Amino acid sequence: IPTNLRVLRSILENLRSKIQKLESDVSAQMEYCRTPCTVSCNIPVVSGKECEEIIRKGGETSEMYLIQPDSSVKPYRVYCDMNTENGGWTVIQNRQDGSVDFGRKWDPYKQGFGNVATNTDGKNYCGLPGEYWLGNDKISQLTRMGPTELLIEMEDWKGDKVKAHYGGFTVQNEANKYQISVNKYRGTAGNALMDGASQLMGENRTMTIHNGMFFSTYDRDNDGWLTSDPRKQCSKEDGGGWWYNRCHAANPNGRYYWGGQYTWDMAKHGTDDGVVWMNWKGSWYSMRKMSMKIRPFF
Amino acid sequence: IEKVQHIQLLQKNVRAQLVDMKRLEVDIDIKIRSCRGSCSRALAREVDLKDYEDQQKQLEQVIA
Amino acid sequence: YEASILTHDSSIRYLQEIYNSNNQKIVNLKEKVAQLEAQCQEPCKDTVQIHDITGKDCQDIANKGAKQSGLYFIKPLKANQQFLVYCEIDGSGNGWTVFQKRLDGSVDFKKNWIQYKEGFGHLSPTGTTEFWLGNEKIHLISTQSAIPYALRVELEDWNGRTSTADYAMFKVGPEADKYRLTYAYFAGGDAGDAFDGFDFGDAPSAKFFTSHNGMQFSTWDNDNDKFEGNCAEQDGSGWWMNKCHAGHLNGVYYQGGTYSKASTPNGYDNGIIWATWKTRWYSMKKTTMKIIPFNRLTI
Amino acid sequence: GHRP
Amino acid sequence: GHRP
Ligand SMILES: *[C@@H]1O[C@H](CO[C@@H]2O[C@@H](C)[C@@H](O)[C@@H](O)[C@@H]2O)[C@@H](O[C@@H]2O[C@H](CO)[C@@H](O)[C@H](O)[C@H]2NC(C)=O)[C@H](O)[C@H]1NC(C)=O
Ligand SMILES: [Ca+2]
Ligand SMILES: [Ca+2]
Repeated sequence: IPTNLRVLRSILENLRSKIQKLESDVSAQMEYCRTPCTVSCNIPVVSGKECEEIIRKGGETSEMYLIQPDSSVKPYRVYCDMNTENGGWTVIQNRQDGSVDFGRKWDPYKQGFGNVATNTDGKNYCGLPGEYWLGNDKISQLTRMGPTELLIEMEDWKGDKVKAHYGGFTVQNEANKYQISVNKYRGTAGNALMDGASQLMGENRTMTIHNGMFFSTYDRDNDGWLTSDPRKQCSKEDGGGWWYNRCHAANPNGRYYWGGQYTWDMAKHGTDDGVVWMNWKGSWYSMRKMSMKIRPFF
Repeated sequence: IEKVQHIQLLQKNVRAQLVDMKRLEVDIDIKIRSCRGSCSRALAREVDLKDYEDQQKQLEQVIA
Repeated sequence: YEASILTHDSSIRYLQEIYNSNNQKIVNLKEKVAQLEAQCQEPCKDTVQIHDITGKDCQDIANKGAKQSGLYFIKPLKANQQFLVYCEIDGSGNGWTVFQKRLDGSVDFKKNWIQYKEGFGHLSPTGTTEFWLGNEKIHLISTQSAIPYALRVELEDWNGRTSTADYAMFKVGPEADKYRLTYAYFAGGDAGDAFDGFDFGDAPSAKFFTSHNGMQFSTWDNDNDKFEGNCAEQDGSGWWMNKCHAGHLNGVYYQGGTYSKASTPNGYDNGIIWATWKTRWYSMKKTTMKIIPFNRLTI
Repeated sequence: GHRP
Repeated sequence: GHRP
């Protein structure tokens, strides 16, 4: 009987405007996208099979380097971390500013995408990494060259850091759906890849273990979740390609939420998509920084 | 009654459009920022979820 | 103030209208968002690109049709793997493989043995960066079967003056012989033959002890010079040191050209010098060392 | 997260 | 230079 059409009319008019703002913003971005961003990355002289060989060859600064795992494929650009834990780490995945889209299909994830590195402000070389996914074929060929360890690093929006170290890491080729395998964990972020979400029990925790999983993209379902509904796929819901199970305890290639904290009503599908690592900050916190690097294991 | 039903529907629709919008707002923020790595520049902006949250607790009231 | 009940019918519909309007506008915005997405997939465009043409060396590449100078991949016959280099190609079909370059002192040349063996610095398509290609690569390029090479040295002072020094049958030995430098003879050049040594007036044998032909390569952590001391370490560089040098293209980059005894800690001349063209106390502004098959050098 |  |  009382004041009602008052409030209901207010919100609708407010949303009308919000839509006006969003249309403006999206319309402006489209114009900016008529031309691309650019970089100029002069190539270091020293090269090798990978970053470890490069550092042993004298390349002691973290920047973009050219590597050639094997005479088979052509040399390609990669970012080498020559300072973290004795350097020699070949970055295969990097998150730090949400500047690159990770919600891509099988082929892009197969070929690799994003920016390996950008200019060091006033320099001719690119000493800063960009956001990128090295490429499933490439990551696979690198891990099968010999024993390989994996170093996963992350940072929250407050500046806290934690690492997940895996002494053994392998990724099979395409014919094997880039199956993943890791072991020999250690660190301070919690073993989410092997043991699963440290905040779940029995069956629930087990379905979030990545170790042994196949790789899935929203257009290629190889997850450990059986359903008949085409919309019930881990990759379509949690954003991006990953070794999803049912579904995850870690979502390194998830959507980049600014601010960290996010909730079910912000998420496109209500699920916990986002740069998540449950064993440390929970399911609704998106890391500010997240990266995956490898190095030959000695 | 007659107009009491049309109003029932509008509360369920406005409550859904508020959630829907709160989401599109986020989706757009993420998508625009993901262009920074491809296009000349990314539109500088900031999201104000507050205006969406308040209008939600504000609606839930009149619904009661 | 709360209007009449006869308003509720018009008011109820007004909302139903904008609500639906909002909806349609959203479906259309989501669509626009989809179209935006297809535009934000490509990476930033990198200006530095590497050409496809490959070969045994820059000359072999220039023979295959390449015309513009830039970054290319070469793989000498004995090379276990290909590597990147900067090729210089003129309008005569000549392809030079540059292995050394100085031009601004942006790169520290006080490197160790491994660094000089594998190479340091950066390669750019515009040939505007400093670097050392790497002794092993230099060795591989200049010792390919039946292909005699030549070395061209280019200097430039801080006045726009440029001079060159050619050397026939240029060669660099394998690591087993400490990448020894050798050549058949000075081929000419208004820069003068600094490799033959230079009479510094220091002694009756200044000429002999500052000659480079036949000298092995040296770095602070691997002394192979003809001096009881450590040339590479005193002058802070990597080079084919004797006792010590007449030509030192990998020395400390002295801004302005003119420098003095006081400029150094010890007191010795450690600049980018070439005694036959400028005083040992005049460091060059620009330096470049490049090689090409001898039969390609003016008939 | 999981999908019970 | 020469180092006598
Ligand atoms: C496994 O998880 C499911 C899903 O529930 C969610 O995850 C739980 C770990 C907990 O955080 C819940 O609050 C979440 O909602 C649990 O599902 C139960 O299902 C039954 C009937 O289907 C229902 O009556 C329960 O309320 C649900 N769980 C509860 C108590 O909320 C399930 O119980 C979990 N089992 C394990 C291994 O803990
Ligand atoms: Ca499935
Ligand atoms: Ca000595």
